[PDB]
Amino acid sequence: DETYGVNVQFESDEEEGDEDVYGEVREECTLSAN
Amino acid sequence: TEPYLSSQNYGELFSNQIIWFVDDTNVYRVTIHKTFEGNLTTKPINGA
Amino acid sequence: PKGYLTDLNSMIPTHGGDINDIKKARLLLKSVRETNPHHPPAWIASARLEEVTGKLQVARNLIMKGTE
Repeated sequence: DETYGVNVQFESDEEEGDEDVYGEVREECTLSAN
Repeated sequence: TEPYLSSQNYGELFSNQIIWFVDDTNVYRVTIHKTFEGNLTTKPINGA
Repeated sequence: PKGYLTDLNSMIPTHGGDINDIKKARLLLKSVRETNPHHPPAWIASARLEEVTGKLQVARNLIMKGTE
């Protein structure tokens, strides 16, 4: 489909507490003298 | 904060006190148009 | 330093973009894909803007958000 004509909404969203979103523990030559 | 316009408070829309609705969702709208070889454009179009 | 500056000049982007308008279009397509989650070209345009500039892993996570 073309779907020509689609709204946008500029918001000041995404305010949170700066912890993890889902409350999970997300874990992921040398010197020589001669 | 005023009682939001529910489906049991909308009957107050039609008394003598003149009421407006402001729908600002469709103000900023775009069209996302592809040509296959090269790149993809997004044209901001007019809103209401 | 000569060879390392030669290699730094070898990695400059010729199609990086216009950085303030790149940020503006990033904000724009972010608002598109946030208010239209079920629009396919929103996710395509967001990931294409994040593959033409920046780095690719955020674009790859954006399309794996878009595919689901």
